[PDB]
Amino acid sequence: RPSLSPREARDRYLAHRQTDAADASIKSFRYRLKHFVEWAEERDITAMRELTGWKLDEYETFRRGSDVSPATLNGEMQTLKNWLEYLARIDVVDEDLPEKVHVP
Repeated sequence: RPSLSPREARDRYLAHRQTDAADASIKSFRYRLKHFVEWAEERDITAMRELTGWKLDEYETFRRGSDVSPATLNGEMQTLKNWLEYLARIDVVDEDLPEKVHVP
């Protein structure tokens, strides 16, 4: 039923974690997800529920094509994974989506 755009979902998640995470962790989450929000918006993804295993794989490959180190990429995908778990809990995305996130 509920629907959130990438930006809305990103802001919601950061506020949600703004209770059990240090300021630096929130910033890290913000920096990591910033790449996803811009990518999703440019790819015309207007609602997080629109995400699929294919789109997630496209994103992973896109990031793998950047100048980021494997260690940095892993932490980025892990945050992406935790983000989707949160959204799945609040009915914003399909319950079987977070599992489709590949964390190298």
